[PDB]
Amino acid sequence: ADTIVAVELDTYPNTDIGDPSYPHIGIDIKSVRSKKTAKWNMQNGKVGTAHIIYNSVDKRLSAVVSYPNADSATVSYDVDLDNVLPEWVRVGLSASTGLYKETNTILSWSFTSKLKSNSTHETNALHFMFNQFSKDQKDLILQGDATTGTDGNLELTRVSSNGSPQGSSVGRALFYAPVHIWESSAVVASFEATFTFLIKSPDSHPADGIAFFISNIDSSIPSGSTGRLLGLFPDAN
Amino acid sequence: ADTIVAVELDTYPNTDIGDPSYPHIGIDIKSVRSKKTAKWNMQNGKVGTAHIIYNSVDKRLSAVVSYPNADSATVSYDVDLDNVLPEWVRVGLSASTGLYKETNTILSWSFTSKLKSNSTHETNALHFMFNQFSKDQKDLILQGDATTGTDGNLELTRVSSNGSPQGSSVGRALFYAPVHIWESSAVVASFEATFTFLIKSPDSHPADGIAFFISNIDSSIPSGSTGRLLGLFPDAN
Amino acid sequence: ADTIVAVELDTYPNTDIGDPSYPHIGIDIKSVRSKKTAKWNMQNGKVGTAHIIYNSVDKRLSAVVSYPNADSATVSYDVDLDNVLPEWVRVGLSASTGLYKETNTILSWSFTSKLKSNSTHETNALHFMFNQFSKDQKDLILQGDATTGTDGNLELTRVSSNGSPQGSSVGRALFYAPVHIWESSAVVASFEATFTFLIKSPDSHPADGIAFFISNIDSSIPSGSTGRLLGLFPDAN
Amino acid sequence: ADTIVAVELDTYPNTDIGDPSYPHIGIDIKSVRSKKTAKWNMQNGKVGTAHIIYNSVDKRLSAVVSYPNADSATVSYDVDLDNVLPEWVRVGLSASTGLYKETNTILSWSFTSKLKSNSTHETNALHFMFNQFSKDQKDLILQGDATTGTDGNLELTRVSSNGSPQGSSVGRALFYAPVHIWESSAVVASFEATFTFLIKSPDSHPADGIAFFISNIDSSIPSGSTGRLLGLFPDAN
Ligand SMILES: CCN(CC)c1ccc2c(c1)Oc1cc(N(CC)CC)ccc1C2c1ccccc1C(=O)OCCOCCOCCOCCn1cc(CO[C@H]2O[C@H](CO)[C@@H](O)[C@H](O)[C@@H]2O)nn1
Ligand SMILES: CCN(CC)c1ccc2c(c1)Oc1cc(N(CC)CC)ccc1C2c1ccccc1C(=O)OCCOCCOCCOCCn1cc(CO[C@H]2O[C@H](CO)[C@@H](O)[C@H](O)[C@@H]2O)nn1
Ligand SMILES: CCN(CC)c1ccc2c(c1)Oc1cc(N(CC)CC)ccc1C2c1ccccc1C(=O)OCCOCCOCCOCCn1cc(CO[C@H]2O[C@H](CO)[C@@H](O)[C@H](O)[C@@H]2O)nn1
Ligand SMILES: CCN(CC)c1ccc2c(c1)Oc1cc(N(CC)CC)ccc1C2c1ccccc1C(=O)OCCOCCOCCOCCn1cc(CO[C@H]2O[C@H](CO)[C@@H](O)[C@H](O)[C@@H]2O)nn1
Ligand SMILES: [Ca+2]
Ligand SMILES: [Ca+2]
Ligand SMILES: [Ca+2]
Ligand SMILES: [Ca+2]
Ligand SMILES: [Mn+2]
Ligand SMILES: [Mn+2]
Ligand SMILES: [Mn+2]
Ligand SMILES: [Mn+2]
Repeated sequence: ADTIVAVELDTYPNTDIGDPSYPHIGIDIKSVRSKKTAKWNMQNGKVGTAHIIYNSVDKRLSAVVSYPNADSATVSYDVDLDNVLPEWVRVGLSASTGLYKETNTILSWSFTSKLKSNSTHETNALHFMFNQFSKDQKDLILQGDATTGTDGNLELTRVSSNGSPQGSSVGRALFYAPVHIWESSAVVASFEATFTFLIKSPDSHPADGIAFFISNIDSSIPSGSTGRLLGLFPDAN
Repeated sequence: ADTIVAVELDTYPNTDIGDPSYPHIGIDIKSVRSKKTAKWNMQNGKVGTAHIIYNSVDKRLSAVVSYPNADSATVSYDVDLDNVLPEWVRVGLSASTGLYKETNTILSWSFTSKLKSNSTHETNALHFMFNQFSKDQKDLILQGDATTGTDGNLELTRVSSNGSPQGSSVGRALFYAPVHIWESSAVVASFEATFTFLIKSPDSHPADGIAFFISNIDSSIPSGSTGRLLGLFPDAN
Repeated sequence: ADTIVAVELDTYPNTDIGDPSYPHIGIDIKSVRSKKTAKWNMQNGKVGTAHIIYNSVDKRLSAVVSYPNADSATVSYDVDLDNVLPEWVRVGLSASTGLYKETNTILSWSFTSKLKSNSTHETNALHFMFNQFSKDQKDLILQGDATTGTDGNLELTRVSSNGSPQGSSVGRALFYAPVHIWESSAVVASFEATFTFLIKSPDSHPADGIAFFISNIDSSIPSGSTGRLLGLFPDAN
Repeated sequence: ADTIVAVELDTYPNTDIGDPSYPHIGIDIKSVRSKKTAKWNMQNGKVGTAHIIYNSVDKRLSAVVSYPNADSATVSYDVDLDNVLPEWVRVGLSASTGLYKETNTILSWSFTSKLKSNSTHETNALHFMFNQFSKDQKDLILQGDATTGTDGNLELTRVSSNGSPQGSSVGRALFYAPVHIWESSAVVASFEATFTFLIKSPDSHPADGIAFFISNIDSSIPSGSTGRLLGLFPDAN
């Protein structure tokens, strides 16, 4: 099974797996049961932004979700990445729907990672930025239902021709190249990621959420990981 | 008087102002008496690197100092920059010597700052990088004894023609343009800074240290701020 | 006198001083009389983009101006910068109106310069990016009529309360820090600039245009440079 | 067959297939027979730098190779990339030896590509930077003899235990992710690459050279491309 570190934008409260009773942002380290969460005032059908930061100086993973002219939602947690992830990973975005549903559209996505070795400026870096997705996006690995459309967006879960979202859907997009996220001779290892997202639901109740995740390089969608498992976890433990 | 947030590389223990009894790295918020410190195994005449990071998600200022093939020194502290600094600042490097002395040579210096407003990618950024300093470095404001040499380095305190450092010296270099470090409509405000430094002492005992600081835009060297005040503070309170 | 290198987006044909008979983009080297122009299909009231690039490998200054879903306008010219400019300069945007008028609204401005010396990676760099402008934009030097308004835009030339543009106006905006654009010991020197702009006019003929420029650091608006001289030049020579 | 665009650092004169009579740098478009060359004063056993740049504004591919404190070698050529390459490519470095030999050691490699679509800032980008290479460099595709060693370097061609270079060797290294180098809807498409290199030879005549190249994504070393074909081309046409 895979090793997952994720930040979750969770739109549907599953309280029997420890979700608080409201939509929330959370930090997940090898379990869907978040290590920390914060209340998130999710807004149905408005474009929002998420920003995930990590530095190995403070060993703290932090995230903010906001919408224009709204208060932000923020969460942070101690994370020693050398203790949780292999040296090489892939990075991605995942989303699901279950019995309830929502569009999980990504409008842009950026990532940067930097690894300063032993030496005085001996830095390796990777940066990518998608402000538009093409129909053939060859630097994305799409898993499950995820697709990139002729409209320039990344739809992580299934949406019908009339634009309405489907239940029981799960899909992911991982940057194509593996990422060196830590190295034992690194003075500073750190990364950041941002994406813009549009979650819309005809339901009164949207489900299930979108997550930015970092995984083993060979990570695939766990069987039956629709609904509350967000495409990331094989079970609710 | 000025408002100062600094990270100090303190080579000389002044225990009557709360220095621990060894060279140390520290975080200074409006006082020379560090809010936090860590033991620093300073190495006389070897090139070292310092890395300072801040993000407004976790509101944590962190720093690492290291030398190649040595263990690092690290410190972190809660810092709400909107509560400590004006919206606009200058950024700089400062150093001093007192009754004891040392070269305070800077071999390179980089900074980046980013301010994401209200909106989805509404980001302002500034980046500079000096990997060599010229004799006329017009984007640096030099204060006190600091100079840039024909050898490509920034000498913050006074060094004689034979290369030996002088006592009772204080000098600073601030990037020329003011920096927008926070804004009340910012989702994410953050910055990073790195410099490489060479501190050499013929003494058995080096003094006094080098600091990366952020100040009010009109900051100048406080009178008599040689020795333990590191060019940053008008008194020891 | 000032020393000016500039890319002009010239909306008004001044045929008596060398302008082709149509709106055009031009590369201007120490004279309002463009070294090279291309036909520019300027679009009243639509946001356009301009992109200016230079590298010392080819020593070719090029520019492209475009609108979504229209054909681009492009111009290129030999220029040895060590030949025309001082080593240190400022960069800026300029605009004017005269008898005829237009808004000269700047919605974003990015610039990046790099200067690689003698050595194998010994590169200095400056980058700044404005995706919104505040009311007190301290890292800009505003000259003449230029203001940064409540809407988050930079208005280079005077705009009335009702957003309508005014005649005989001239304004510039310069980045605060000087920029090191060449050095005799650089293996590669190079820069790019980008800005988005909104030129709108109640008139039949808009005037007079917008330019990105590079100048001696102490450059000011020459006297009598409203209208056809675009805030850049003292006369039409 | 592969489709190759490449800048060659050609240390060995193969005059019977079009080489000038001296070591040279060259711009190669779908043939080992360079479209444009310049005289290259290659220096045995000294670290050099190469810098390759392209922009779709001028559609000029240029390159400069230099050593500290020597004159630079420079070459430039018209190239419409939508004309020669597929929309998606890989990038890489290639090198070979034949009867004559040299180390083809890479100490650092940086690359940045940007593709600005239709819209006012709708830019996709990729950047990667290697200032050291590890033993398992997972984001490189190594082909032929190429290895990443214990010294932190990439050895493109076979080097013995005692650091001495071997004959009839060929190796390449490609960045793992495909790169989107052009798109019919881009206002500006552009890239730069830089690498530092150490070519050393016990021989009187070093051979055969190093190249930075761009290829179809499924490019492999053509058969029989050791020596004068630089690991890039199946024949000398
Ligand atoms: C298709 C028509 N729809 C859509 C209109 C449908 C059908 C059935 C239910 C529905 C909706 O909603 C609820 C809601 C609750 N709540 C609590 C009072 C409110 C938060 C409780 C039960 C249901 C049922 C239901 C009733 C009776 C028997 C079984 C189920 C059932 O959901 O079994 C389905 C899965 O079971 C495995 C999890 O086991 C522990 C869950 O603890 C139970 C609490 N619960 C279930 C759910 C909904 O879960 C599904 O939908 C979620 C939203 O997409 C996913 O997160 C989740 O993985 C699953 O797909 N939420 N809380
Ligand atoms: C020029 C020849 N030199 C260099 C060889 C010289 C001359 C005098 C001293 C010297 C050195 O060293 C010490 C060391 C100590 N230590 C503790 C047992 C060891 C850590 C105590 C006294 C001295 C004196 C000294 C003895 C008698 C009377 C006065 C002073 C005196 O330093 O007055 C000078 C300043 O006073 C104001 C601060 O007031 C509270 C300090 O608490 C006292 C503890 N102290 C002083 C010092 C040194 O401070 C100077 O040098 C530092 C290093 O550059 C600076 O950080 C500092 O601001 C000051 O310039 N370090 N700890
Ligand atoms: C396009 C319609 N035309 C052509 C029929 C036009 C428009 C205005 C005047 C014109 C002609 O003629 C004169 C002549 C005089 N004379 C003296 C008694 C006799 C020489 C005085 C004023 C005008 C105006 C005018 C009146 C009121 C207020 C201001 C202006 C004005 O600024 O004129 C321009 C400057 O004059 C000096 C020489 O005069 C002819 C120059 O070139 C002749 C053609 N011309 C003038 C203009 C507008 O130029 C202004 O606005 C341009 C667009 O904003 C700017 O590029 C330019 O720098 C200037 O601000 N454009 N083409
Ligand atoms: C520079 C001193 N010269 C000129 C006096 C030289 C050097 C070697 C041979 C030469 C001549 O001639 C022959 C001739 C034959 N023939 C068949 C019985 C008769 C045609 C066989 C082998 C050689 C070698 C040689 C012997 C042992 C092992 C390998 C080689 C070798 O690879 O030759 C090269 C390929 O042959 C095919 C045609 O033959 C002449 C081609 O062009 C003639 C001039 N030439 C050859 C070479 C070295 O070329 C190799 O090394 C270069 C540098 O590494 C590579 O660029 C090239 O791809 C090849 O790997 N350079 N110029
Ligand atoms: Ca949930
Ligand atoms: Ca001290
Ligand atoms: Ca004109
Ligand atoms: Ca050759
Ligand atoms: Mn949750
Ligand atoms: Mn201290
Ligand atoms: Mn003109
Ligand atoms: Mn050749």
